[PDB]
Amino acid sequence: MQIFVKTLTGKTITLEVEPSDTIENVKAKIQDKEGIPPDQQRLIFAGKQLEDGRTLSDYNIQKESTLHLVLRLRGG
Amino acid sequence: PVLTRTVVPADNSALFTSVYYVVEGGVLNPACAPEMRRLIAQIVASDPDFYSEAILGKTNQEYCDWIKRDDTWGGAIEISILSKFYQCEICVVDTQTVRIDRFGEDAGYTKRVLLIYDGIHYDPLQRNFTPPLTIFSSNDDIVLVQALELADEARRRR
Repeated sequence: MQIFVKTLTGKTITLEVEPSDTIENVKAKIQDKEGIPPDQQRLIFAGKQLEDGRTLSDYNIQKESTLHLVLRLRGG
Repeated sequence: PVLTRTVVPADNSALFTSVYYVVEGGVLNPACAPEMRRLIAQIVASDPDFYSEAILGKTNQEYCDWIKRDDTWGGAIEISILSKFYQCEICVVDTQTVRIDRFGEDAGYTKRVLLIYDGIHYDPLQRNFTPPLTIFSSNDDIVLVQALELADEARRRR
């Protein structure tokens, strides 16, 4: 199953996975690809934030669907 | 030439002050922050489809009041917005993982500015030689490497 992830920077990341991986494990595969720490990631799909400890396809995420990465990076 | 960090106050507005400093040519002024906050809310309010509750984390109006506060931190949302506004590539180098996040990499702008992030605070980066250089060619990839070295030297220190 192949998905696309569009980041805040504009980059479109294509992630190789299966519809029974944890969201915290998606953040693990994302970190193996972009070096972004999972504790800075916020995954979102279909106007809904994805919660850790849950599988994809639980929210109708099919192959060739587009999910969203929002970096936190708050700093003052 | 050498890449250096310029220290801006950690008064909750460091992101705004750091951005202002590098787009404006090496101008340090923590007063730009309210109008920079006001711009942001202005942009976010004008498109509640793109800046929905999911993307933001709060509701679109709730977020606009939040970012207007003087004690609330800017993050990647503000960077992305500012990037589009200043028509610039804002590159953020992390001291914690020594990595670069290029905001606006997909637009093809003619300039890029560099910020340094340590998890709670932003500082701006500049070149020294003669006034400092803060804006660079988006084809200048030596500053990218120069910043990494800088960030990693920081990382060592911690």
